[PDB]
Amino acid sequence: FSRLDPPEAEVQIDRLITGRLQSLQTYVTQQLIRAAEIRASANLAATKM
Amino acid sequence: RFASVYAWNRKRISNCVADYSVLYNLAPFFTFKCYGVSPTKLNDLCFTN
Repeated sequence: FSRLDPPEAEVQIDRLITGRLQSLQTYVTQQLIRAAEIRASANLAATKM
Repeated sequence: RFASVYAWNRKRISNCVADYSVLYNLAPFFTFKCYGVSPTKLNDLCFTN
């Protein structure tokens, strides 16, 4: 943004933001599966206790 | 005089202050197409070589 023209700049950061956006989306996607796995372990732990 | 297209020349420029406002005051230009940077923000950077 210190070196690009304002016609091309939002196209460039448009192609830049969505990569980190899908990276965070995949991060929370694995986080939900991990949370489900530890929840299934925690119900078993509660049953054992 | 300018060098021919088969045997052109280089000119290493260093250790100055570069101002590109003097570039636009030459002639009606055929083109000013730029690839890596913008023509407007050219006067806000420092160059290695």
